[PDB]
This record gives sequence, structure tokens and C-alpha cells, in this order.
Amino acid sequence: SAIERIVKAAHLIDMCDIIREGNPSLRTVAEEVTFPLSDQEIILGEKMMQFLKHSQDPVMAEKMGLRGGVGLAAPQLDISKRIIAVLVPNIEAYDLEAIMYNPKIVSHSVQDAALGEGEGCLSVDRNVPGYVVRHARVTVDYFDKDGEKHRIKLKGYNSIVVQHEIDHINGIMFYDRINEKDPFAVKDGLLILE
Ligand SMILES: Cc1cccc(CCCN(O)C=O)n1
Ligand code: NI
Repeated sequence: SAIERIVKAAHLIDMCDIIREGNPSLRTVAEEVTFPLSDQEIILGEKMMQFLKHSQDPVMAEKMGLRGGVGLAAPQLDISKRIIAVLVPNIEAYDLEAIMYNPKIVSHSVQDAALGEGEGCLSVDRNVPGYVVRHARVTVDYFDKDGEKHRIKLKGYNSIVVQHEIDHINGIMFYDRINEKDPFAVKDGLLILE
């Protein structure tokens, strides 16, 4: 059981826990968690955030051989649960830090947005050029470990990151949103962030 081994006290999430393309799990719609959460469900979220902080640490990232990142979804650990972790550093320390249970986009802008540098994925061991078209702004509802509801508004980079992770729990990959015909096509209403 992936969740049972990953949540053991001694376990450190590393690249070996992250599944890659082809694995059916990355294309499966994850199941909602129920409240109250089990200890394992709480621990899993904490382990996920620990991974992100480790991956963003020069020394630690080097020792563990981790790929830098600002987001992780449970399905990437082969755990089909609607749990995601996001950690964007200030360029107080982190501009955004959150472990989200059952996250959901409840509102979004007509305007679209895409990072000018494109996107990558820990589960994708290759580069796929192109603008990943997403919503410019999103209002997201989620629950914390205590079953408390949160409603936040995101824009710019953070909006992109959270949408990338929510896609994972819905079986969607970043390249699914890249225009096939022309990868770098700039449509009306699309904001390129850089
Ligand atoms: C700059 C940027 C934009 C969107 C998502 C991520 C995180 C990539 C790691 N990953 O594969 C998470 O699921 N980084
Ligand atoms: Ni990803």
C-alpha cells in the first residue's frame, strides 16, 4: 500500500516514490477524502509538503537527488486521493504554502494565462514546449487537516501552480493544454506571464 509505506515515520519521499507517464494512475480521477481524516491522510499531506521543502533546499535536494518543485499531488505518488501540496517561495519566505484536501475551483476568470517559460512535471521525464493555457485567476475552496474550509483567490504564478496540481487529481497532464497546431500561439484573451 503506497500510502501505508509513504506515511511510515521513517519514510522520506524522494523521486523513487513519484510515478511517471504511462502509469494509469496519472490519468485516473482521484477520490475525495472524507472527514474526519485518518492519521495517514494527515501524515501524507505533511510528507508531501516536506518533500517540496526538501526539493527547494540546495544541500538537501542534492543529498536526496530531488528535482526542484513547487507542487505535488497524491496521484503522483500512486495514491488516488484528492490531496495536493503547494509551496511557492518569495522571490516571509514562502508566497504560498498549503496542503489542500478536496481542492476545487469554484470561480475563474474569462481571461486565460500561461507561463512564458512553459511548464514541466515531476512525472514527465522529458521536455514539452508550448504555452500551457490555464485560467488567469481562480477562486479555490479546500479543506485543511482539521476539516476547516478555506476559500482563496489566486492570480499569476500561484494560480498556474494550483491549477496544475488540481489537474493531477482529475487525471489531466500539463501538455493536454498545449495547442497542438501551434504550441506558442497567442490567442485573444491569453496573458503570457514572464
Ligand atoms: C513552475 C510550475 C508551474 C506549474 C507546476 C509546477 C510544479 C511542477 C512539479 N509537478 O510535476 C507537480 O505536479 N511548476
Ligand atoms: Ni505535475
